[PDB]
Amino acid sequence: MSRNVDKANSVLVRFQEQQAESAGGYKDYSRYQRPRNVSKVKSIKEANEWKRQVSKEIKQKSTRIYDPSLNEMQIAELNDELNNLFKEWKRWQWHID
Amino acid sequence: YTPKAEMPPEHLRKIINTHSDMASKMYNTDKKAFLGALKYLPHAILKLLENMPHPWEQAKEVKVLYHTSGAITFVNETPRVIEPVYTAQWSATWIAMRREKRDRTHFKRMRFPPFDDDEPPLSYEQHIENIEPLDPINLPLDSQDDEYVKDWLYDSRPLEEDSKKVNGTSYKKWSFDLPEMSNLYRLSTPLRDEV
Amino acid sequence: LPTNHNKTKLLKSLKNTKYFQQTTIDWVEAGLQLCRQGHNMLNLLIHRKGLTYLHLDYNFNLKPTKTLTTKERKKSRLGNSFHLMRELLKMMKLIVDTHVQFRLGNV
Amino acid sequence: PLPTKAEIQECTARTKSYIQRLVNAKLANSNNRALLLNNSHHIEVVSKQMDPLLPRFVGKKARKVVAPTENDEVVPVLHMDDPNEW
Amino acid sequence: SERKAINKYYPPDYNPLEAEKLSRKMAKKLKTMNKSHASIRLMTPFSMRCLECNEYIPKSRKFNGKKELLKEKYLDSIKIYRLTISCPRCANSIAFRTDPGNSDYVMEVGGVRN
Amino acid sequence: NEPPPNICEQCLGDEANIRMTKIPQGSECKICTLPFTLYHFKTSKRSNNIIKTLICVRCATQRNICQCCMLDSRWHIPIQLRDHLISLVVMTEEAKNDMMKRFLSLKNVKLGGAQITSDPSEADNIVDKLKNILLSFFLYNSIPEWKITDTVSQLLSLIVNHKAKCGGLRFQSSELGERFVSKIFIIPWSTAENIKLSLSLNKLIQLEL
Amino acid sequence: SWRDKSAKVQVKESELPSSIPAQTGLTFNIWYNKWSQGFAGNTRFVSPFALQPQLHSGKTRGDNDGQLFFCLFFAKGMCCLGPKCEYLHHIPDEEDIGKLALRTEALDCFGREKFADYREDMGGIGSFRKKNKTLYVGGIDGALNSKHLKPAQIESRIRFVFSRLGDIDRIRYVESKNCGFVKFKYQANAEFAKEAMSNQTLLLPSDKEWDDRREGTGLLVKWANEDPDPAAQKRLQEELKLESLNMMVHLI
Amino acid sequence: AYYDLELRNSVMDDILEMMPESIRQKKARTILQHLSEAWRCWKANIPWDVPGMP
RNA sequence: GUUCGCGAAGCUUCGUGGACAUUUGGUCAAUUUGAAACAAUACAGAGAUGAUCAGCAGUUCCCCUGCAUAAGGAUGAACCGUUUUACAAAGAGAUUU
RNA sequence: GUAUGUCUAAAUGCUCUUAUUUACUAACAAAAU
Ligand SMILES: [Mg+2]
Ligand SMILES: [Zn+2]
Ligand SMILES: [Zn+2]
Repeated sequence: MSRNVDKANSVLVRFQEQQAESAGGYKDYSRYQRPRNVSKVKSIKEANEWKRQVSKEIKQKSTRIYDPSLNEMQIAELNDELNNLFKEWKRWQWHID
Repeated sequence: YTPKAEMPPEHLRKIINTHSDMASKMYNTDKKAFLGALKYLPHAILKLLENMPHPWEQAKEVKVLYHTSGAITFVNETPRVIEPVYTAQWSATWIAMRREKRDRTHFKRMRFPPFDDDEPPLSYEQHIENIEPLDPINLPLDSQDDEYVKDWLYDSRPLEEDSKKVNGTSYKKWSFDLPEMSNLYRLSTPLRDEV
Repeated sequence: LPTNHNKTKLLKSLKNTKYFQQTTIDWVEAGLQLCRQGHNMLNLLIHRKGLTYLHLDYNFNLKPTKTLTTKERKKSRLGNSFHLMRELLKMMKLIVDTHVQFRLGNV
Repeated sequence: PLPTKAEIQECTARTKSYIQRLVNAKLANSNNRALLLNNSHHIEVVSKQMDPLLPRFVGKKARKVVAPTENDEVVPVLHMDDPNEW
Repeated sequence: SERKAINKYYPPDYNPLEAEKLSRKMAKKLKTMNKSHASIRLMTPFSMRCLECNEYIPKSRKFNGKKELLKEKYLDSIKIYRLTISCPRCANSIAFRTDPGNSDYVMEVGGVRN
Repeated sequence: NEPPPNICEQCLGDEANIRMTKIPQGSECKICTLPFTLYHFKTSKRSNNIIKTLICVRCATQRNICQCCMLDSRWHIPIQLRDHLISLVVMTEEAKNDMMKRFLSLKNVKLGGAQITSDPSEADNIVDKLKNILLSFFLYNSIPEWKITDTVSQLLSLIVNHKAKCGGLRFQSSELGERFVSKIFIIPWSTAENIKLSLSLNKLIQLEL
Repeated sequence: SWRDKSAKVQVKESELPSSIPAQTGLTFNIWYNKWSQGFAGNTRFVSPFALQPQLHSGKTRGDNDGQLFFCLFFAKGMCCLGPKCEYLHHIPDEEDIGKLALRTEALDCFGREKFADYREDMGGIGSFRKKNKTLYVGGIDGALNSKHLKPAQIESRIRFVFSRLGDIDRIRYVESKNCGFVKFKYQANAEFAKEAMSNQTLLLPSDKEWDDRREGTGLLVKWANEDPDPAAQKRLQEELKLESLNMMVHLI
Repeated sequence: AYYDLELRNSVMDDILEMMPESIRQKKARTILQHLSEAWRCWKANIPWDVPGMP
């Protein structure tokens, strides 16, 4: 399990995380992938967390896309990615509450 | 100047118990104290070990200093003995052990460690209340041969306080009569085996 | 050949303060206290160091919770002092543990 | 003149006292074992015995400190008075 | 605390099978482990030119690549891998495949061998 | 070697004997964050709460202040105020930085103004100069509510916006109000024209944002 | 009138004063009392208690003995000592302020060292360098559980909470910034208010979201960075001048 | 390494002592380089003869 | 409360003068706001030199682990950039007084 | 010797597959009769 990722997703760590989730309510919304279809999330806190995560992602995307080699295609691709992120964020701002 | 106040053990116990689940802004300084105490923890260990109750002793009471924070606890007394008496005691214990060995088909040797790595060592308050600690190692005596020594031989302070045979409770010097000495010598035949 | 000068032993100095007070205690009790106090010390120090992922058994055998990333490992390599202390504590526990057992009807 | 014997002795005493004092202070500082007035008003200073477990010198924490030179008076740096070879 | 650590501490209630099951349940949800292009450190055997900026990355030069499994194996039961690299100057994704028929590699829309 | 503590007369107390303990490198000074000896005294034996010194002697010297009060050694005024007065007749800029503050502390210049306060010559002169220099109901028509409240009390919840200038006092009792009216700055129930205009303007301003 | 109003206080009994931390992290660090090995959680949670001062405020063990400093816990609204508390339980009156006005430079009304530099977030116990009586209120969205209220209503609510807590100088709610500036007469009073209203809900019993006030995040009450717009500045300057004049008068 | 450093320092000091200079810091580096070269030559058994060297 | 004396009622009880003992503890007050770190996600990613790699130092208003004046930390951290004047002498041509 | 750095506002249970590993790390060391 060299290079840290393996360590992170080693069974023991996972178990610990699960335990934390069970007792006290420590989740790491960084750690899990954000769900595709909203309205399968009855809790508000979770939703908020997800929204926050997406915002963070968007910010990250923004930070990188103004790099100096602007003509490279990665940046262009991200522009679409950025849009997608924005859309997701908007969706997360649903009007149930 | 004026000596230390002999505190109650109860207070000490209470102090100890308080600093188990210690995680408030209350006792910030107690944690610091605890940290500091590592300095003297080996000393403490040495002390406690030194005071180990000998096999002729059910349970030794012992002098104790302790930081009011509850950070460290030193056994304070340094265990001195009447050398010949001590030797005699040891010999007796040895004899007893031998007898036990002779007796027993299998001798139930301890498992180590004695408590589990998960299980946190029981507080002393679970077994103060428990029944009289089972009998210790002291051999079967006789009135004819070992007439003099038997009464005190297996006592915590090998010779009693307030007697003319030792200095006193400080237990710093001893003077014996002949017959007791002789008895001791007889007892010590295993260990003192010298040319 | 020993110290000509030094009368002042460690305990005496401590006594001379107000922060220590003294009781008479059963030796097993004292041992137990030491075990507990010692354990606390080792945990407290460890937590201060930041490494919260090296968990102490109550038997004093220290070992890690997860498998530590390399940075964490670097942070949390305790040295020849701390380990020695731990070992000493363990030894104490073992003798103290045996006496506790004896006291209890177990042995 | 080579300095007066008495004077020399005095100097030695001064420095000896001072250096000794300094050494003592240093020793005190090391963590191993072994009256006043303000304005007109008189005031008694004390030193309380802190607990021997807590850090002796709780103030200090191995801080970096840049100091100013503070040289107000100006040093006179006085002096006197083929380039292709050198 | 030390790289050759014999036994990692477990909680007093740790049903190992149960724990494993739990992990599995929380592996589909997991971000890492449920993805492709897992990282790797590799030296470059081909010694090739980055097709965008013509940066001549030579033999044995070390990179933090991404190894990914190619689903279409060679023959039957011997896998082949895509090994992504970046050129030092321009950030163009070079990669290569390991077709073991010739005991060597194949370039994959990254650069050219020379 | 150590210099002495600079504690003021009002700081320290009113008595002819005080006992204090010195704690060498006790705490870090609040200004400089640099170890120094804490003096802490109890004023009167039995009067609760200690008075620990919060700053290093050097820093005190620089600012010319009580090591407890944080006030001018001479005039017993907050550093700003004392300095401000001097300026009126230049002020100190404590540099709020991890490293730089320490450096500043170690400098020995008497920062700014402190010199004037220290010397009888200069402080006195400054003082002289200063002397010379010296020698329910809505409510309409700036001043604080604690004054308004006081006024109301004298006359005998009290809302007041300032952008509006529209103070709606609500005693919630017909007795208090009817006493308030008889016992007596426009004050109706729930250059007059000019005032009205101004009020209107204020209201408009309030309402545009 | 707290003296003759009551003696007793007993705000939150020592059975239930507080649980110690709230689980961020995986493991609990014994030395810091803060969860470690992870940081996911906005952390600020709403106070379970509050200062209803008219009910609570009373004589203390401190009042009799002549304590200067007021009870932080009382302010927060959770002083389990109550009548046997050594710190004072009432809203800081003028006389009290006057009495501790010597010390009020170096330390707060709670008897705890004011710092030289402000905290970067202006978050707690103000500096001794800059005297202040002026509190930033924030997180009013969060403190009201994202309720669609009128700004005016919010302002009123703020006034209600803060007037009770101390003699007000002046208050401003702002729609654009989404905040509530408050200014007090006395710094001590302001400090007390801050202590009280840290992590407090602005909601009332009559509101429909009373039972879920705990689940939100409380008021973010902090110190006020001075208002830049010019009239305010001018006013401040005038005040300063007045103060200076007063000082001069005192001197001569 | 330490020894080498010390030697270098000594050499620099000697050179400073030797003759006048203006902006000598730059020249120090050059001197060091020269010394290094000389050492290398010695190691190799090349004669270290440079014409400009006074 | 102990008590050693005096004065009233029936050695017992009240009323008194003394002697004995005499100022603890806090640099701290219990949850967010007086400052712990790892971790995680994302993104890149490894000293010279063409490449790969060892070790040693050095500067610092950077530290960590280490009992350490061992040793170890990405070659432990940042150093790889900016870089126009103690600036004069000689010759030639041009506009202004 | 398992490097590193920036980046962070305050669906539920179910079972079935194994005589393995898309395994990762290379700082560590390098010869014949
Ligand atoms: Mg290396
Ligand atoms: Zn003062
Ligand atoms: Zn209280």
